[PDB]
Amino acid sequence: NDLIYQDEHASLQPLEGRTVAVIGYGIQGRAFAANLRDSGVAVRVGNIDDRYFELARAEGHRVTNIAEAVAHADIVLLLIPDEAHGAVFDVDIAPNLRDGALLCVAHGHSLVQGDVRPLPGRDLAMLAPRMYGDPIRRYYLAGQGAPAYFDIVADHTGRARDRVLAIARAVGFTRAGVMALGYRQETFLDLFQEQFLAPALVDLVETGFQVLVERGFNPKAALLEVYGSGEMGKMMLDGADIGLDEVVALQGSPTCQVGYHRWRGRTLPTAVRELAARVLDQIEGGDFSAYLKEQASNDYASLDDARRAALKRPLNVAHAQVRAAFRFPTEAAGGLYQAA
Amino acid sequence: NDLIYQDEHASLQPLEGRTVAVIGYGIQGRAFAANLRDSGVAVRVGNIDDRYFELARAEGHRVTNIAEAVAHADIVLLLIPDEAHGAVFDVDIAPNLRDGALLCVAHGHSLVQGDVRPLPGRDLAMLAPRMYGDPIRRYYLAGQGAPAYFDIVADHTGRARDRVLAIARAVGFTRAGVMALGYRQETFLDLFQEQFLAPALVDLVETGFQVLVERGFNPKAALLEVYGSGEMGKMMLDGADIGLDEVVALQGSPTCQVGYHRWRGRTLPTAVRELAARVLDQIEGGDFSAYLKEQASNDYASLDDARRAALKRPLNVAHAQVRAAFRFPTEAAGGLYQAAQ
Ligand SMILES: NC(=O)c1ccc[n+]([C@@H]2O[C@H](COP(=O)([O-])OP(=O)(O)OC[C@H]3O[C@@H](n4cnc5c(N)ncnc54)[C@H](O)[C@@H]3O)[C@@H](O)[C@H]2O)c1
Ligand SMILES: NC(=O)c1ccc[n+]([C@@H]2O[C@H](COP(=O)([O-])OP(=O)(O)OC[C@H]3O[C@@H](n4cnc5c(N)ncnc54)[C@H](O)[C@@H]3O)[C@@H](O)[C@H]2O)c1
Ligand SMILES: CC(C)N(O)[C@@H](O)C(=O)O
Ligand SMILES: CC(C)N(O)[C@@H](O)C(=O)O
Ligand SMILES: [Mg+2]
Ligand SMILES: [Mg+2]
Ligand SMILES: [Mg+2]
Ligand SMILES: [Mg+2]
Repeated sequence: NDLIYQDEHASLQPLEGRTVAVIGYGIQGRAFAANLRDSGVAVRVGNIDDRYFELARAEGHRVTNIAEAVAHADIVLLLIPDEAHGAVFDVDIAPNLRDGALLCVAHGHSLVQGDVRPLPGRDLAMLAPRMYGDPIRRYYLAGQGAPAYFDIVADHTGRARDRVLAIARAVGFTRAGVMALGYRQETFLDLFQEQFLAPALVDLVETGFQVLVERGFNPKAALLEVYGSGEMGKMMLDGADIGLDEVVALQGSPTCQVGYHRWRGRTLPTAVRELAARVLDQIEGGDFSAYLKEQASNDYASLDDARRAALKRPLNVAHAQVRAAFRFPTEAAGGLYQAA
Repeated sequence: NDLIYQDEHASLQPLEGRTVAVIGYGIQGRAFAANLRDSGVAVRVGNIDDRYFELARAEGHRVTNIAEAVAHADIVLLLIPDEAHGAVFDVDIAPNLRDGALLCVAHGHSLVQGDVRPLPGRDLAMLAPRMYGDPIRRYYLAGQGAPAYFDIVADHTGRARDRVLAIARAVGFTRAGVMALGYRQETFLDLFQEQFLAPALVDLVETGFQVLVERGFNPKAALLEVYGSGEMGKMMLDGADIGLDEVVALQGSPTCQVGYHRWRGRTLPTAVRELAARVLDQIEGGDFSAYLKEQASNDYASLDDARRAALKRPLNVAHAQVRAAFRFPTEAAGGLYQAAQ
């Protein structure tokens, strides 16, 4: 039966007179640092010599190299890409982590691969948010939060749990709920969402677009209906709240509801369910782990090629034309990560 | 080449001294009425004797039966279920529509089936929002809007276009963009989104859940990842702005981006593409229209059974357990349709 912490199950008392080193200032790193600072937690950023170092400085943080940040920290949050954990842990973190210090990862992958390991007299934990940085930041400023999974991997102090949930409360995850889940299960779940579900959702959107265009439909209109209007995104996000079938029952015309229920449960052949199983096998069996280590060569050169190639896919060409001709409701993001 | 109207291409001048009758006060009707009123447009609500009649009165509208609303209107917006258009048009609208008055539908279906037809001396148009009511209302209050398609079917007055785009501006669609598209194409596009894409997206999420749970994954965790956390919804909504592949390039860890690009373009067998074509054939060929007419029997008895059955699917059982255990960042939808500006 599930262990789920909300605000009444956590306090910031464990962070009194303690310094948190946020290692990295990327998607997660920047949100953690901003939210920790605004919660009145003593925070510093450890970063290599790149644009993220300069960004952290521009946003008013105390920024040093990783080793110096760790040496002056009671809690260390390793929020850099997972493939870089091994080298940074061995060289920068392990030699500099004080007696009784807590190390946290936001993904179980480095723990699964043994790249991050328990150290004598130190604590090791996972606090893995179920959301990217901008929403974590916007939710936090609105007195809300995103969910997270946590796992106490090594508790040598006997205070690891209090300190992890104090970080979770400070960054706002306990406003949603922080559930106990093994780092191994989090890794496979998380990679499954990225490798099966996200690609398949976009593949299906893209399939809808290309079929409509092949059948002589206005390409701007095709793009808007399949996602460009924000309607399908809105359905899915409202669905997260009240249920996906429920959203259609609440917000769909009777015409829409009859159409939806005609094909609901009938659209996908068994081959999709089998592909999902295949993706899980690759994740659980080390095939993906090997693939990711290869792809991280030449600083993710192959990924840079894939990102640039995707921009010329018909869906993405059609998107650029639609977004040039239709204004989308956005929010000003200027100074979003500056002190509140 | 596409004809797209934004604020600078429309004005409220055509609505000066004119009354709009909003027929229905449902998902679309309530948002149209709220936004029109807030934009300074004289609005009447026409409705049968049901809860929507009472809600419209409670929210401070002038509410009568449909015939009386039409009789006292310059512009009539028929915002009731599409299968009800034919009878309401024949009995309530056609006999009571003033000379030079405009009738608007928000879906091309009744126009395709011949249930709504041009009337001598009157205008007929489609203004079809690409969004449901609550977002249309929320966007409006933020100085934003949702896109729409429009079509001028009949233009006796020679001012049908001016008046339709005036409505579109008052309800906020011109803040996004209002594109010219034929009612027939709008019908087929709209039904395709509802019958292929929406079912397929939820089937995909449900398959994700089923496979994780069947292999011993925590059901709450499985539910949260496939949509319950709001992450996939946020990805698709941010994707609407900057692009779906671009959201991953911007917001995904390198671990995430390498995983995504490994299977992107490779997840679906050819059978999914073929089913999309089949759904489009059923829509274009009259089969769905016949199915919808049959389904609208006993006031949508089958739909009521399907809605209640869907509550008992494992995904929806898991959803209720997750939502009791995790607090979701919602917006107080209470007060949404209260008078503004
Ligand atoms: N729901 C959407 O988001 C959406 C999107 C764009 C287009 N549309 C179109 O807008 C129109 C209205 O759809 P909706 O989703 O708002 O519907 P809805 O189910 O919310 O409509 C309910 C309203 O219709 C009235 N009504 C129901 N049956 C009636 C009957 N037999 N006679 C008279 N009035 C009756 C009710 O009294 C109530 O006012 C349709 O043409 C639909 O295709 C809907
Ligand atoms: N991105 C998300 O939304 C998300 C969600 C939950 C969990 N996570 C986890 O959070 C962690 C950070 O992911 P992210 O998406 O924020 O990453 P990111 O790509 O945004 O990380 C960029 C940051 O990492 C640093 N960095 C990059 N390569 C480095 C190297 N070789 N050595 C040292 N520092 C290096 C950069 O200087 C910068 O500060 C990962 O473990 C990831 O799995 C990410
Ligand atoms: C909410 C749906 C998907 N709308 O786009 C309308 O077309 C409808 O028929 O309900
Ligand atoms: C944004 C994604 C989908 N996150 O959920 C993270 O797990 C990641 O690895 O990026
Ligand atoms: Mg991840
Ligand atoms: Mg994730
Ligand atoms: Mg529709
Ligand atoms: Mg629609």
